[PDB]
Amino acid sequence: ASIAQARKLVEQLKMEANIDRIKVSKAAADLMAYCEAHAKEDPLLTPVPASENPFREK
Amino acid sequence: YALSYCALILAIVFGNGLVCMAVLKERALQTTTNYLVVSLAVADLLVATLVMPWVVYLEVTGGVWNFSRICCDVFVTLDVMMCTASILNLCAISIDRYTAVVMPVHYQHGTGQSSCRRVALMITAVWVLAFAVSCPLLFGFNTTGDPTVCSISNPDFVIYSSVVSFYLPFGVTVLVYARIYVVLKQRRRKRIPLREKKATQMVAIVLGAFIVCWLPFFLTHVLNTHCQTCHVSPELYSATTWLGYVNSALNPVIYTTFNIEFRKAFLKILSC
Amino acid sequence: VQLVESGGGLVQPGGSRKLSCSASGFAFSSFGMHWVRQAPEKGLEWVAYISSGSGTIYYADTVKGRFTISRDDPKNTLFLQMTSLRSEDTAMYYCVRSIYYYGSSPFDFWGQGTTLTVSSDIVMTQATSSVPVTPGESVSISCRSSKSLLHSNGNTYLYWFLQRPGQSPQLLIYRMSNLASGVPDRFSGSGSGTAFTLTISRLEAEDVGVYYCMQHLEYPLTFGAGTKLEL
Amino acid sequence: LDQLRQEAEQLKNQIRDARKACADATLSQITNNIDPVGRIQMRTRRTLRGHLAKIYAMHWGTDSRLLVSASQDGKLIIWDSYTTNKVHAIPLRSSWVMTCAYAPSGNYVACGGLDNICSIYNLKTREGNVRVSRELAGHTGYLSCCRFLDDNQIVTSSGDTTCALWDIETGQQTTTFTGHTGDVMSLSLAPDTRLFVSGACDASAKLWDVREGMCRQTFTGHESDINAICFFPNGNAFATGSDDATCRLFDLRADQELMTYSHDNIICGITSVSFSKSGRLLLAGYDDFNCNVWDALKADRAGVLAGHDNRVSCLGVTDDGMAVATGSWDSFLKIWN
Amino acid sequence: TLSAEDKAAVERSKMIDRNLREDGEKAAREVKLLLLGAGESGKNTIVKQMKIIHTTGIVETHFTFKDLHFKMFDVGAQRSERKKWIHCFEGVTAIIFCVALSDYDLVLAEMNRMHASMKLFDSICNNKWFTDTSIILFLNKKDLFEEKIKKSPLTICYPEYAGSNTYEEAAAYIQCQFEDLNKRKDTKEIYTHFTCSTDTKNVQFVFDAVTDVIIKNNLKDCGLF
Ligand SMILES: CCCN1CCO[C@@H]2c3cc(O)ccc3OC[C@H]21
Repeated sequence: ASIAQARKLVEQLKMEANIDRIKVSKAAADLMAYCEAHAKEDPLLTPVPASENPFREK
Repeated sequence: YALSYCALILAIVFGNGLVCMAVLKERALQTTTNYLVVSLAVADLLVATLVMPWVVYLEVTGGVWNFSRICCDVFVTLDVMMCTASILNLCAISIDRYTAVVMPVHYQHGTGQSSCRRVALMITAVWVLAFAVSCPLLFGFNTTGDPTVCSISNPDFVIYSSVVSFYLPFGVTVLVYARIYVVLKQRRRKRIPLREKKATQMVAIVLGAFIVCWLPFFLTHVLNTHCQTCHVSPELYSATTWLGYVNSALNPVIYTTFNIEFRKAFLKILSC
Repeated sequence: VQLVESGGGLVQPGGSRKLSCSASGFAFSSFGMHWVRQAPEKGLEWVAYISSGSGTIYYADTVKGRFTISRDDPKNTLFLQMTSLRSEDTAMYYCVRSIYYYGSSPFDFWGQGTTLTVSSDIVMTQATSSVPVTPGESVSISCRSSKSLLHSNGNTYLYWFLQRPGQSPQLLIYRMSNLASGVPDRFSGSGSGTAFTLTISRLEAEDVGVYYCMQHLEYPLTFGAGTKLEL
Repeated sequence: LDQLRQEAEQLKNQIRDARKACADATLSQITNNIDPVGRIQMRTRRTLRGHLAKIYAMHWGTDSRLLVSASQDGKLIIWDSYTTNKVHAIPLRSSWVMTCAYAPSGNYVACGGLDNICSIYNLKTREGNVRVSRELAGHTGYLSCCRFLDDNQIVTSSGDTTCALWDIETGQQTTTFTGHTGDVMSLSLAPDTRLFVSGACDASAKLWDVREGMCRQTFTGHESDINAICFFPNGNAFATGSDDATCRLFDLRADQELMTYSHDNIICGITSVSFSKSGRLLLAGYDDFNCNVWDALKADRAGVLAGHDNRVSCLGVTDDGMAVATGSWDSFLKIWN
Repeated sequence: TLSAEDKAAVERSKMIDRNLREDGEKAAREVKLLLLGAGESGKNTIVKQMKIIHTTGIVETHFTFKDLHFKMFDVGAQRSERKKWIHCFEGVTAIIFCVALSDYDLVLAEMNRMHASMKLFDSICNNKWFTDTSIILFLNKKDLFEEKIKKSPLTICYPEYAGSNTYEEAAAYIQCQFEDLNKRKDTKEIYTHFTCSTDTKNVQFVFDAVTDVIIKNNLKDCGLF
């Protein structure tokens, strides 16, 4: 089990290592752009008036 | 002085309101078992609100009553009904404990139709019995002499009212607690710590408090009304009435302060 | 799922009859039941309804008091006690299922029905009575109501039924364009407030029959005059 | 053995170095130049009652109106959030349910627990009664989470440290996801459904490709077991919840942590984690009987959803983002808006 | 304001609520107790005895005695990180623990089976989720303990033991050692019983323990005890 486990682990590590990566700054910028792009149509972030809220007094 | 009655009123209202908010707020305290204690607290609050202030007024004026006889009848009826309701509530609590001990499977968790129905029936019976016992006083059956004095002195009413209000429930509670004690000790003996001794101490404390608080007043009442030759004096009657009244003040401590959940509720409420 | 009505035959006006229907193949207890009358060469008519658990009951103005309707869940049987019968009671009676919950499709299944022979409300109208048409060509049928069926909740309570020759009515669309289970996508519905239309993209021989529009906004339920397609 | 172990250690070091070399900046520094969100106030609108035991799982419907909740009393209730009416009540053959799922089309629901079996119920039978359509067996541990990929196949998580892809029609698992050293606790499906992430007790999160059935990436950094996981709405990032009272955000493309959400006064663990429709706000449940709203881009607390008398076990945002429902062990489910 | 279909849906919801209330009322009167131990510790024997007198996963057993319903749960086959699902039994009325009295001189692949049993008992008893839950301890193999003790001294398992080699003394020492593991003695109590091929008394003992536990819980609810 030790030999097979060590093997499978080393192939998994080699597969994981050969993965393209981008800079953290670019990912953060993309996340911020996505957040601001859809911020207008987020009811939780921007509550809608009672005329549009489906959860109200019965 | 009359200010002692005001202090007693303040203590009664404070304790009973504390119990009421403790039951209302904490989720775990909403159970059929605690509804009897809630009813007792409500009875004590009504005693403080609708009975005690007129007692204070009577003490201030030295027993001189100036209001119409209708007010005297209303006050007497309210006081009798409230005290009977309190005593019957104590009896109902004792009966609930007896049912829990004898029939624990159905009493478990104090929830369900079986428990709710019987608790509601007990509360309704207590209130109806108190109201019925107090009704005759409203019908003018409280014969009196000088209209300037407001008191209960009818021989035909005193014996029966005292019997129904105290002696029947008093004996019922005494026998119920004795049977519970015997059953618990028998269960130990069949099975053979500090917890069961605590339970026994609680039972003894409840019984002794009930006795000392209520029995002397009713004994004095009966002797004054029907004794053939007695040296009873108004001071002893007043002392006995005060001793009976302080029962409402001291009941919340006995019935809630020694319970872990109620103690936690009180500490959290007061910690603010 | 099968519904078999029982009883009927010739009955005198001064007599009485008890119609019984047997339900099987489905949870009869959880389904509401309706009785529908279709006198010869006349349209459909609602009689009564029982909610699940027999908690609610309704009767038509023309049958209130005369008819006593009961239910028996354990035996999956439905009964209609007709204490007094008159000449207008001569009609075929259908038993219809009904289940009411969000997304449900009531009046989905109709029984075979039994024939009995005897020796304000929202008005539903259909201007067109007969619409001759050859197979393949599109067909449009319109229904109108005297009161708006658009409830404040946001959906219209309109139903469409088709009755083929010698067959019981079959649900097509419910509230008010959704396609009923098993029906082809050939059927589409549309409308707004009080004007509604049922359209068939391409007609086939199986579409021959009579179309009825029914409103489910307020009791008693009402049915349209009926539009017949023929070739 | 020694050679391969040293090669594995060298590969781990190389991966760490490559990951470090790409950390030129941080999310906090970039987001310092944007206005923060204000105090978020949410008022409970509906209090769904009917459950008599602890609530363990819930899932919002695609229509954003119907939702299904799971409780250990052996009942699954489909609630009409708009009117509070109960739509269906499914009596489970096992009362130890730990998870529930709702099909995107709404024709089926799934649940599982200590029975090690995932049962699928058909809600649109011609008979009108809800009946079990298929029972998925083969797992050697309690089911942790399950999510419908479609009406035909479902992906489930089990305590046996493996995840499997199941075909409902065939009834046998088609793919097995192995590699986790600890019990898998939660699952999350990406918007495209091409790949999913799972969290396990090994304090690591793994990325799995559904079609290839192989691990793509592995994430670490938590000091304790991970209990909750949820994809970011964009799909390029996900958040995780662990018992160390900390939420961590990871990016698939950067393959490293972005920001951490934690407070000194929070000592209890985290049960559930969810993202807002736009991803601006992060909602996570805690064992301290309340849910805290976190600012995703600034790690600043936005609000607290208090009102539960017991542990908050699960929560979820509606598909349209209108409202968020929270489950708790007090047998009550609340909807906030 | 509600439409006819809305009213019908409300009525259906009320019927569902009534059904749920009935189911809860039925369930609230059933005793739920958990079973713990090892396969050779006697869980199978106890379960078979109880079932007779009256595949991966957890086994649920139903039996009734003196008009009282019992639901026993077996989690032995569920080998996993128990802390992730042990909290599901927080409401369990009582916990049944089975330990083989004759495994004092055996070894396991702790090395000693008895030491592992005591470790498991200590872990379960002191668990944060079972602070107020009573435990019933069963000694299943006293008949073979009679043969073993007369030949194999108990000192192999407990070096600190210095008493007589008689069976009674060894059994008393084992019971005391198992009972002393309770750090919450004030809040919970352990009931110890010895099981054998004889099967009549086990059900009666379990019923008595359940009744006593329920009585103590009710006294707690009322304020006494
Ligand atoms: C401690 C109670 C004091 N008050 C004052 C005088 O009488 C009242 C009284 C008279 C009765 O015949 C019966 C009951 C009763 O209950 C309340 C009593």
